[PDB]
Amino acid sequence: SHMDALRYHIEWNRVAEPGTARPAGRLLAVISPDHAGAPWVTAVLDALGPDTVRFEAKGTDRAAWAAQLAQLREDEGEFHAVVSLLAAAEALHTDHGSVPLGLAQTLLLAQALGDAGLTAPLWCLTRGGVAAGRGDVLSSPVQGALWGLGRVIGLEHPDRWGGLIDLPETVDTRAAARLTGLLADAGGEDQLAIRGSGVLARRLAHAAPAVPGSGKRPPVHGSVLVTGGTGGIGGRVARRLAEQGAAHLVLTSRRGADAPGAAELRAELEQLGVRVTIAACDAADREALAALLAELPEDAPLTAVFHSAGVAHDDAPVADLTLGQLDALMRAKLTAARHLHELTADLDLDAFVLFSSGAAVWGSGGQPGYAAANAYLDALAEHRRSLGLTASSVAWGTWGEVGMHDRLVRQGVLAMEPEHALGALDQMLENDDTAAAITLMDWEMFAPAFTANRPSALLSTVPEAVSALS
Ligand SMILES: NC(=O)C1=CN([C@@H]2O[C@H](COP(=O)(O)OP(=O)(O)OC[C@H]3O[C@@H](n4cnc5c(N)ncnc54)[C@H](OP(=O)(O)O)[C@@H]3O)[C@@H](O)[C@H]2O)C=CC1
Repeated sequence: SHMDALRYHIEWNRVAEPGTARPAGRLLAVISPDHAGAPWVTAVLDALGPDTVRFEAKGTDRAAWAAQLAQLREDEGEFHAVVSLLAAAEALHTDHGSVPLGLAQTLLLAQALGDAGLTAPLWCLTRGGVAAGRGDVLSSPVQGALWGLGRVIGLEHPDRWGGLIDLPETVDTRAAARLTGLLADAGGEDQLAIRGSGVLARRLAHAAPAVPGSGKRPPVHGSVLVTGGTGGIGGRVARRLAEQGAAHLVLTSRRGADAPGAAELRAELEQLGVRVTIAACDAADREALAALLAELPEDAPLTAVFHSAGVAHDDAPVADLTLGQLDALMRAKLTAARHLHELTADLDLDAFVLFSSGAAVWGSGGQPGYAAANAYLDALAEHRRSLGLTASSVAWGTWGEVGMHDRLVRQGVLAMEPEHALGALDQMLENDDTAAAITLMDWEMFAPAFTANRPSALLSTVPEAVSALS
């Protein structure tokens, strides 16, 4: 339908076995020195071999790394590639409590490589940051955030970007040869997962047309929490839920009952019959969330979460983004969603819906922070599935009418009518799909623009993008 035509999903398809020769020139491996002990880090360093130059990226100091890298580059001449193992640093940064250290260090590595004039393509490796292949388990949502950042590095610095590669749990010599072969020549691919069966690469496809009933979505009832529920998209979601008979809607935001439009929204929802609670509740404050959940009465237990809290403002190009700007974009996404997961994992929820963005699914220049933050959401929904919990992630394109533009519409990410976007969301929930993008695209505008500087294997599975590029 029209609503079906907004839904896309990510799939992973088999690509060519790589060649057998390792790279001719010298690799530079980047290690986070406090987080260099995971088995897959050892296995990758052993696969790169002992002639690989090693750089320990200590702390988060862009100017000190630029000077260290410039010396390496002077002494070695041109590297074949830079292979980052920084993703193994999952612990939170000591000064930026919503930023995984390896995410901070990956940003600063991309920055310092540019500053020093190292031009060799940067490859960011992860372990468990994607769910690729039937049955695969996304074990690290934190490393999954890195993929959101990496895709935006590829759009802002295409000439010095290699790609992303997720490693299996056991990096055997077949996996190792796949890795070193890809580093020699990746066949134009740049979003790759090495698995036992072969190498897979990431693809965007139209989602299957809706099948009513197929997901056995239970009737909306009980208490439903909508973070960011006082307005834009969260408010429209709340209205849909009230139309569909919710008993009690708990709407939160930092401003709560003081939010713009909040009183009008409460009155409109109440006219439908729904009990409304509005709370001023920072979604990343764990104690406030717990207090809100403790207030729910016996007769209206929590049945669903819709996580719409978030900001996109105060992002910046990769070359300029600060760790304090990245912490502020992460906080309502990573920190808040981690708390929502931890405090509801035992409640047997009917839905746990995380609102992501096209910035995280395909990438948007100028939005590295927002891409990382929303890629963490997508990765958490797949991780939660592996635990047997419900979860979904919905990556929006551009909304019309309400919510958070001119650049994006000009690049062919067109504004959706709210009712069509909401009806596409309902199709995803009735199917019980784990992940989708819901976006109106003009592919004839989007594909040539998005690929002007480097090809995108991601879009090869969208026939409208192939036709635009013909
Ligand atoms: N509009 C669009 O085209 C798209 C939207 N999205 C995503 O959908 C979600 C909703 O966006 P939209 O409605 O358009 O944006 P709005 O700015 O209209 O709504 C976002 C809301 O989140 C609340 N919020 C922000 N930070 C926090 C926080 N730390 N704790 C609790 N609430 C917070 C805001 O209220 P307060 O400031 O009072 O906290 C507001 O209620 C966002 O997560 C966004 O990333 C994704 C793609 C596209």
